[PDB]
Amino acid sequence: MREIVHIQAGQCGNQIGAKFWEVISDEHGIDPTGSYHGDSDLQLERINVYYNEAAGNKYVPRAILVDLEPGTMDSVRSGPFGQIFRPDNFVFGQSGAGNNWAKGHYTEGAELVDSVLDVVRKESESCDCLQGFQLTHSLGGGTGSGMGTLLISKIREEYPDRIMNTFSVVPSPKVSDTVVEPYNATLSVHQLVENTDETYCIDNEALYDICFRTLKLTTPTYGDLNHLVSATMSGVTTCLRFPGQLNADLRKLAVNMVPFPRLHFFMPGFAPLTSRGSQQYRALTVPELTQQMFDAKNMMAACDPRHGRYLTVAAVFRGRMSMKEVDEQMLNVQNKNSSYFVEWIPNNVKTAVCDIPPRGLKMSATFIGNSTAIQELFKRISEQFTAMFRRKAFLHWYTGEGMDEMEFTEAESNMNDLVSEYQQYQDA
Amino acid sequence: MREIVHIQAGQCGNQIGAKFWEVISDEHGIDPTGSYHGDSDLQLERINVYYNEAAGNKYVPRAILVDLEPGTMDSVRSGPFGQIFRPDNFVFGQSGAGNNWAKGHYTEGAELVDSVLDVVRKESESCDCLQGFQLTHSLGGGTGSGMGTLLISKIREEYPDRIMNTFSVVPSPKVSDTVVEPYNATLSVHQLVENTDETYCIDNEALYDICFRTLKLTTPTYGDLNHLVSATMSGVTTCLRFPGQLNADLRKLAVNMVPFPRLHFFMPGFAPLTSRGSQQYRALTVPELTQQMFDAKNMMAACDPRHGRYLTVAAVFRGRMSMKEVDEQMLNVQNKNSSYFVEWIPNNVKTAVCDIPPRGLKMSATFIGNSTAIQELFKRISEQFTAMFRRKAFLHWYTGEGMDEMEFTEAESNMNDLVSEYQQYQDATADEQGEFEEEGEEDE
Amino acid sequence: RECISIHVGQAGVQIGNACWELYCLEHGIQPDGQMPSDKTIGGGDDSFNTFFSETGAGKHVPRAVFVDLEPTVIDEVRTGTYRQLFHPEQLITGKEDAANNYARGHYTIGKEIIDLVLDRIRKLADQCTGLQGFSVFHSFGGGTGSGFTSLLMERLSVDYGKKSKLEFSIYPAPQVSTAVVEPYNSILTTHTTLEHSDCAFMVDNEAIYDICRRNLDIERPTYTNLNRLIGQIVSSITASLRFDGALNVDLTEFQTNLVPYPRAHFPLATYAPVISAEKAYHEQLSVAEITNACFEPANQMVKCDPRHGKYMACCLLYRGDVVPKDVNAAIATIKTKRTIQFVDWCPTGFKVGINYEPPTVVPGGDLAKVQRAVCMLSNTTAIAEAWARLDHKFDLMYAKRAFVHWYVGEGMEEGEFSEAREDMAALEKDYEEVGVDSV
Amino acid sequence: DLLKAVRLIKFLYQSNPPPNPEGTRQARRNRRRRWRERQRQIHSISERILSTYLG
Amino acid sequence: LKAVRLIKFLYQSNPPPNPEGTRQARRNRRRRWRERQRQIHSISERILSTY
Amino acid sequence: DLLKAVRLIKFLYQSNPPPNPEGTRQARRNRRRRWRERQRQIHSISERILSTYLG
Amino acid sequence: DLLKAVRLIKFLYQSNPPPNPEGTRQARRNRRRRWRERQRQIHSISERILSTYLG
Repeated sequence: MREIVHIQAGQCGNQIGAKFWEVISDEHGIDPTGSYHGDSDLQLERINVYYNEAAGNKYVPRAILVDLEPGTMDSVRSGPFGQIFRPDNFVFGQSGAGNNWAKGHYTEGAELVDSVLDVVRKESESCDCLQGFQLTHSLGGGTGSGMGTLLISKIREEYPDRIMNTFSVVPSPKVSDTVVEPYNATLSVHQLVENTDETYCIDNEALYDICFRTLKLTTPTYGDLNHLVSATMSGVTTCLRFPGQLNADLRKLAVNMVPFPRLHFFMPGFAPLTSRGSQQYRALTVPELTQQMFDAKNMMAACDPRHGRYLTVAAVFRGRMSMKEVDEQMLNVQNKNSSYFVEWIPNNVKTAVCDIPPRGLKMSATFIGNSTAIQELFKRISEQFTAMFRRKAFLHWYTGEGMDEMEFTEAESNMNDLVSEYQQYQDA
Repeated sequence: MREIVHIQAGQCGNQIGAKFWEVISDEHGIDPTGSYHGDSDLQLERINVYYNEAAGNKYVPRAILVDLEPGTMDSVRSGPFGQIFRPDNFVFGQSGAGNNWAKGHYTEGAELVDSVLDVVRKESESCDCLQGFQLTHSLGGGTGSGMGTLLISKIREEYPDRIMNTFSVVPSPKVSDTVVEPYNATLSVHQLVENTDETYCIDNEALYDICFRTLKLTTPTYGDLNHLVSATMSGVTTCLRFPGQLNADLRKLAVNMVPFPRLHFFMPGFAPLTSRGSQQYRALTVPELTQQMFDAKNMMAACDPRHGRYLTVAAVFRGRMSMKEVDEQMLNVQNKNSSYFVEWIPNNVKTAVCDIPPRGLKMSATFIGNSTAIQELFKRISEQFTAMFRRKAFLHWYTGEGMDEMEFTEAESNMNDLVSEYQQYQDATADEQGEFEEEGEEDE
Repeated sequence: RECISIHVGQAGVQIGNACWELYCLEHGIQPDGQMPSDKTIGGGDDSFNTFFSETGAGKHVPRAVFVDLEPTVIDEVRTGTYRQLFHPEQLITGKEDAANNYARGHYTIGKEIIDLVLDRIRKLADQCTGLQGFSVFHSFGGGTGSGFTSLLMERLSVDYGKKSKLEFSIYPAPQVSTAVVEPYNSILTTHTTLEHSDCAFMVDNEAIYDICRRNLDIERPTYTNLNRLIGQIVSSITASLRFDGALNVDLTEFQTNLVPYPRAHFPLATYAPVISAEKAYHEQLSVAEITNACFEPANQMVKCDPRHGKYMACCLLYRGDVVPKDVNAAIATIKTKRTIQFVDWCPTGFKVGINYEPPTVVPGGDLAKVQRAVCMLSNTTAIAEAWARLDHKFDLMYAKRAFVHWYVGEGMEEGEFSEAREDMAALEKDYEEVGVDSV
Repeated sequence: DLLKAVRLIKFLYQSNPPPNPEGTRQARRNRRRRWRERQRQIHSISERILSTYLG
Repeated sequence: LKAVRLIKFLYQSNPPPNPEGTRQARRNRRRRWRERQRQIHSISERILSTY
Repeated sequence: DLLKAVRLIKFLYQSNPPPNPEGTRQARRNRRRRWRERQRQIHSISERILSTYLG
Repeated sequence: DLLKAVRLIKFLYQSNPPPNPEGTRQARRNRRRRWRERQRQIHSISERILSTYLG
């Protein structure tokens, strides 16, 4: 009736996916044994959306995952639910990553992505029907950007009438193993802006900025970082995986949120900023704990309350609270802003109060929405590009395999078009 | 009223034929003393299928175990049921086995297999009603495969218009340490495509793989693995072994299993995972009996339910329970995956239930079912035949008495023309939605 | 006195099965099949209990059509309070729906399902010959919505000659809505399905919101309340056909009484003597307040000022049930002294209609026992602003060319949107040219 | 004048493969999708060559 | 030849009418434009589709 | 083709005006885009004459 | 007009060989990278320059 696949990638996308399904099975508890731990027996359809049929009421994901560094996945296979996966995900080798964008983009990945497309093709039809693709994809490594871009391309020529869910980690000046990542960014979203349906500007140095400064956490590690981002995107996709009365479907989300179908970079924030470490243990009521919904300095993107131009919002609650206070809070935060009074955006009243039982909390407060601060994120990406490229530095690492300069030139033409269009929107 | 009698051809065939006739006779009990052992006289014709009456109410086979190296026939024949035969059999000569296909097929004709046609002319004449005869054909070496295909080629002229039971044994290259496997086996199955009626290609390779990698057996000898294949073939032969509500002759089932009579390659499994070796005595009741029916573990092939387009499945349930829940679970397995949806002969299942137990575990089952993941098996054998053919590899003694390049070229061309037609039938979905008339009628 | 209704969209099927459950509960059509008042199984066909057909050996079924591309809606209907006596052979649904838009369900993916439901319509059209229009349930963006209707109204007006019909357009409410592009599908639906129509009336969910939260003092905006209220209103509308009384005139008589023009086409359904468990307890019912409370702004489906709202017609519907004596007393107590602002150069004859044989009130709902009905089907020429506000928002959002790219590659062109704007501007400016009072 | 242009559009008709009974049920849907996409572009080109040449 | 002469002859047989009146018939005039251009293109593609 | 292959080249050469403007977002960004759509059809028939010179 | 154009078709679209599936993955990868640069540099710049040749 409604099925979503499980394709992952990268060396960081795979581990954030491991944490993702760990924390979204935290409220499900689906055992890997076969004792049939039912979360809710009326939710056979809403376990079948993600955990698909393999036996009699044994529901497992469409578990296929690929990378050339097997140590990370062999480490995360010994997790809480790290063994409830089909013996078909193990499609890989030992060629190495090396933070090489060309080998994931052009040379090494072209001999291995055929097996991945074959297994997703032979796994897609083994259900009622196909509805959605999803991917936890990263840019911190080298291979992941290239093979994710080529996989999105191949699913464009192979499955055009299907949505794909593309998580995308933005580069970071604060945590970085190698620094070539401006080149890993300027020719990754060069075609991703016209290849996929919806994307995410989950940042990394704004994310570390809110992890360090505005939370005062003594854990600058990938552990609590993955905990926070997995909780945030779990609160995001809880709406899509639990359709109570609202939280419209896949193309329906693309219908009401995407004008000018390149401007599909919505920024997922989260209100209470609960974190393993310093914790606040009161029942989160609506107004004074959903007051962290509108503040632009409290999300996974570098923004500004006055230097910001929103044109869509979304809020999917989880507690059994009322909606009058939600509506008056929305009225205040939507009538307060002078720059928000533009000729566009007549109606974005989509807000959910669905009774979904959470993992450690009892409610939630999620933000999903576009802005023009993604333009200044791409502006600092562009200034890193000018720091790295204006003397053609470090291009000998990558030009030997299959690349040249004119792909970068058309990428910069697309960046100039994006900057010009978003500046036109800012002064419209 | 009905007979199917015993004959053997294969180095790894005599042992498995003896043990298979033991395990189909282990619950019936015909003794070689000279007196009858009646405990259940509702299997009179059922034991007459394999053990024919030649004395005063004594039912004996026509077992002709023929070996060119008769040491195995000298050793293993003195069993409990291994001496109750008509003694004019086991015609043998010691000209040699040598693991060679060419000299076994070519020069050893008038030495032994002419006496084999004479003795099966006599022993199929002095009985009641023939419907063929049984043989556990083995590709362990060359001489056994050559004599098996010689017997098939001679019985397509002895009694041409008659369905006759033909088997095969897929060898185990992990265990069979011969330096050249794929010549005799591939050219033999090439001949057997256009020379037979049915092939139950039971194996020793994937069963070795599952007993060494899943069953955790430290002693993978031919004995307990022969017990495994004997239980599997017992579950196969339950259609003719037990008198049910239909008492289905295998003459009907040979026409039943073929959609088109060229292609007759599928192998069974054993769904409830019998415990030869690692042992258990639990009663395999219905939901654990059916839960392991669609598995990618037990089936004796390269397991791939994803690469599965099955044509006709049948599981004999001699466990004493009704078939309503069995048919409901059958519908659940039928519709829960889209790989099985092919929609030719839309009632392509069978549920045959008897009440005669095979062994002390009273309620259990097995798996027989049409096999479509055999394309990778055929490729895995054929391309490593062509691996050692390109450089005229291993013509040390496969330069036979009569050798041509046309025979090998036509062998590989018809191998290509069966694997390509098989992959054309595994594709080209010409019944589900692949026509032009599902989307209206006019789309230019 | 026979008609077969079709329903498309998720909310369309919701109001359809709610209203049919109310019908079967108020005629005594039990889930046992038969009605226990007489000895005919399944239902009946005598004069006004005529929503059935002799399908089996006297077996009668509540003939209706429930269609939506999303497949789970008919499953959650079929496990409702009227479980197994819906039709096991015409509940036709697709596999994947259009998912909250217009173009895909109309042009591309519905093009192989339009002929299937057309064949079903033909098979039910080979049945009993009673025909007095249609009853089409749809919305603007609920389920498939506009995608089926925009094609099937043209198909009905070309294939089935020039036969009359009637449709139900659920006017949306952005405070409880689920989309943003509702101006686009609203303007497209309004240029397509209204010019190929015979009768229609638009019901606003925001009007239900106003009469619930602002006039009844209840605190639950759920679609179950909307379904029950629509069941009550459409049951009161259909009760003229459903029960025979003094002026038991047909729906054909109503549609040949109401509509003046192809463009001047829509009424203002005036029924707000609002009731629940609160506003039905120990009150007194009279024929003055329920009739004096009609022209006021906070009683209307579409918002209009009473002096600025000009009644081309002032048709009325009564559930009666006591006497026609008090109705023909209120024709002088209320209706005769009506010098209210009217339309120039048109007759000023007020119409009343009483239909006896009470439809039973909703069981297990919220409202207590109530008697009267003031379903005054007037019309208003000043509802041009009620779509001119949507045209203004569509102008302020359409110059930005938002959501155009989802509506380009499915067959249409920008000329279609320009034509839709032209059609609604033509309708509005025709109302301020000759609809609003002129010389 | 455009009698070769209608042969060009008949070659666009001739760029149509068969609907492939030897074609996976996911794949000839893709053939149909690239078909309808290319005749969307062909209809745009057709109203181009209709409107432009009339002047 | 005669086919393209027919098609352009029908193209020039659809003139733009004069704008006059209180904007009643103009919408029917636009509808006549768009429809009749659609079936002249249909006749064009049918004629060049047989050939 | 092979002499009519340049006849579609003179068809593109014949009826391609300068992009004279008509309103914003139009006639220099989308009529230019339908001209590039014509060019991508030309590219497609170039990779399809790649395979007719094969035969 | 036709000279450089049609003779450039007659050379360049006659200069595309099928790949070699025989051989190990290294030489196949080299032939694949030469293929995916060869057809891109045959279609892109050549139909760019036949696009902007003189119109």
